Amino acid sequence: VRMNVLADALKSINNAEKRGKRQVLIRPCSKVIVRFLTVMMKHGYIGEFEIIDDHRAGKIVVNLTGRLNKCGVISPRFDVQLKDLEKWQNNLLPSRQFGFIVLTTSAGIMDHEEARRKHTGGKILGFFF
Amino acid sequence: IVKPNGEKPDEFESGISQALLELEMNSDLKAQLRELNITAAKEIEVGGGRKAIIIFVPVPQLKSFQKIQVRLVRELEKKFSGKHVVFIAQRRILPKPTRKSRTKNKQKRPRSRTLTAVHDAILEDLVFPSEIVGKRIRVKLDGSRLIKVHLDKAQQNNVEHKVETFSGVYKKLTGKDVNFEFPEFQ
Amino acid sequence: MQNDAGEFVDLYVPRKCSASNRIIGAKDHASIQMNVAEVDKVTGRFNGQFKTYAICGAIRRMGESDDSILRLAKADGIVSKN
Amino acid sequence: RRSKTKEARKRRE
Amino acid sequence: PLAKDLLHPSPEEEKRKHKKKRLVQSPNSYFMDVKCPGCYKITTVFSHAQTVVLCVGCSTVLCQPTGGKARLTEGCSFRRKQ
Amino acid sequence: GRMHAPGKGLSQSALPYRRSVPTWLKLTSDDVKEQIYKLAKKGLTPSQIGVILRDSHGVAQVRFVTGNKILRILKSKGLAPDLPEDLYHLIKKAVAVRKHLERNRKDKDAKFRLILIESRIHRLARYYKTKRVLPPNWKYESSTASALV
RNA sequence: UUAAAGUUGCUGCAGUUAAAAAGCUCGUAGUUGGAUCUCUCUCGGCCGAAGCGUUUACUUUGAAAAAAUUAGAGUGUUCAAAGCAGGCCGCCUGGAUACCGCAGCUAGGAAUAAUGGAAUAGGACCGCGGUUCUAUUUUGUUG
Ligand SMILES: [Mg+2]
Ligand SMILES: [Mg+2]
Ligand SMILES: [Mg+2]
Ligand SMILES: [Mg+2]
Ligand SMILES: [Mg+2]
Ligand SMILES: [Mg+2]
Ligand SMILES: [Mg+2]
Ligand SMILES: [Mg+2]
Ligand SMILES: [Mg+2]
Ligand SMILES: [Mg+2]
Ligand SMILES: [Mg+2]
Ligand SMILES: [Mg+2]
Repeated sequence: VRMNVLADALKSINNAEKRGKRQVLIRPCSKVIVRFLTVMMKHGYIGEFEIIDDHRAGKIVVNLTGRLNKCGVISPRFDVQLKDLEKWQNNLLPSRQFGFIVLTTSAGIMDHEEARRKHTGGKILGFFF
Repeated sequence: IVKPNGEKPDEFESGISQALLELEMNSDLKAQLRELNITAAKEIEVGGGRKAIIIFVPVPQLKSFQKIQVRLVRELEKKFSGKHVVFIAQRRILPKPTRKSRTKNKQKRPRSRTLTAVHDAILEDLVFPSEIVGKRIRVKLDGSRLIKVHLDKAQQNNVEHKVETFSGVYKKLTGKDVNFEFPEFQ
Repeated sequence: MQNDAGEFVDLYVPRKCSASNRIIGAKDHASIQMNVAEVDKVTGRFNGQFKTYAICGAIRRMGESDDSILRLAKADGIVSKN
Repeated sequence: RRSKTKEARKRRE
Repeated sequence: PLAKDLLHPSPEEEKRKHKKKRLVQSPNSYFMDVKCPGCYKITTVFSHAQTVVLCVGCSTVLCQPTGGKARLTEGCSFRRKQ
Repeated sequence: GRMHAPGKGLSQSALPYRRSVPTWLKLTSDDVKEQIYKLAKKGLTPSQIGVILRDSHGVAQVRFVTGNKILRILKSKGLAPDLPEDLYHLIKKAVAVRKHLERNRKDKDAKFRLILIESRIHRLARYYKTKRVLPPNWKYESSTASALV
């Protein structure tokens, strides 16, 4: 059945992107999906989005800028040490120059970059570029 | 006719309870108003200095206040002249249990008392003569939020002169930014 | 793009589609740079002014080059509301 | 116990 | 195609989407208010009604159930509610 | 999909957004509860009751009006099924399939559907055992099946 | 024997026709699992000892992790592989540092993921009553 809603969300937006669509309807939504999208949004890869609140689970409608090539998830969530991070990004990202690994950490959800700053490890969620 | 939990009355509470007394003597509602009480009251600034009255009632009496709410608002308004009077139930917010705690936690907190639930019962109450239709949380490119709230289109002419008063009210208790729209229809 | 010193090191700076924002390829010959003219609002004659669009070859096959041209025009007010 | 709480409920009610 | 307001659908269209796939899920049935002609009495009924319902005093049979909606007996007026 | 069938389909109810009891409804919480009580004393499951109210009495969801969900009302007032009414139904249906299955031995299909219905029984049961609605010695047994219903 | 081998594939391969998906369904263990919830009193000089908060996993931090080897400083073995030496006109110095899976300790963090807390209220929190028990002070000491 449906497990890992995050995965299904980002598949959907990545597809609506390759299709070159303007908006997306991604459902259901999560307090995780939301903070992920937000971290994505601060760097601009996406745009503003709006949460249709239904009495059950969310739907989220996302506005889109062509700036997103790939958006992905890594299942299972792996526990990523600080020391490991390098390896991870060097595997995942197109370049040292750009793109992000998003992890949840004790601090909050964030970018590999910002966590490097805060000196925290955590679990991997996904990545984008 | 006021019963604060902290047990100390105020100057707003004084005239407002007195207003209710006057509505017990001079109005058709006497029995109901005898039964009921209010816990608290406030005044605030919204929409270019326009003034709003906030009336906190004890929760189990709320659905009773809902009976007479419109009449009460007319009369209590003309007693207080131009102001906008809105009723909100007094709500317990039980702090989120953490790894660091004493035992203030013996039995678990019920969903009913909790941040999100309360903010939505507040929102529920504010608009009272209007139902709530649908609610849309929009996010700014900033990372800030705003909440569109949809109301019954039938009750429109009833509440549509208030509107931005709510927007101020909600902001002062809750702390979020809210707009109000009347949908065309379904 | 820019090195540390701030020079632009690049052969050329490619144009992105106006509709869908993809990069228009060095050799993509299905691409369009379309010129739409501006009238004088009093007369209805031609100014010498124009607003320009680009559309990559992807969107042309999908046929939705048309839709996008259109709502681009609306966003420029070259097409009336309704 | 059961009887005590039930009777406590009727006597509180 | 490539431009749609998912946020503001046309009400026409939303009457046409399936009851779970609307932007927010809306029941397709409504409570109706039935009056058999020879009686004064008002009854509240469900639009899609299983069982069979009755006006008490006249033993008037209000409706037969069917697959989708209950079909009321002839001459019997009804008013959808709000 | 369906758990035991190939078929995958959409048939359900969608509850309206508004949880507020509408205006027209003239019944109290308590009126409805008395209604419920006598309707259970005519020996009906939760399902029955709910639909009955929905049809004649204009109660969309008993839940909204009286604040509690149906089965809790009945179990608080003490009139409740011993075993949860669905598990009841499953067992009755399983019984029936056996009763026809003794006389027609040559039927393979019925024999197979029996196994399905049984497996469903056990999943359900073990659910009611982890959730303590059943004494955890409780066991579906083919022979005493006829009794429980 | 290692790479080449993305020809053992966790990263990372395949399974319509090239090698390959079970005749079909039920099914226990196994793996996997939807939304949802923003710390406090007894002692000591307002702060330490005393508590606990449901418990874990995850994470960061501390201390412990034999030397040799490996990574890595210093040093013209005449160079280097080495060695741990040397260097100044009796003095001046070296002989560092990192890494050390997992397990086990330590102190922060509370996002994620488990898990618990009240449903015939044998629930919390209040203070009032009885019944039984027994420790010890006190009636200048002993009973
Ligand atoms: Mg199955
Ligand atoms: Mg090899
Ligand atoms: Mg290799
Ligand atoms: Mg191969
Ligand atoms: Mg062949
Ligand atoms: Mg073959
Ligand atoms: Mg096959
Ligand atoms: Mg199993
Ligand atoms: Mg989950
Ligand atoms: Mg060593
Ligand atoms: Mg070495
Ligand atoms: Mg360790």
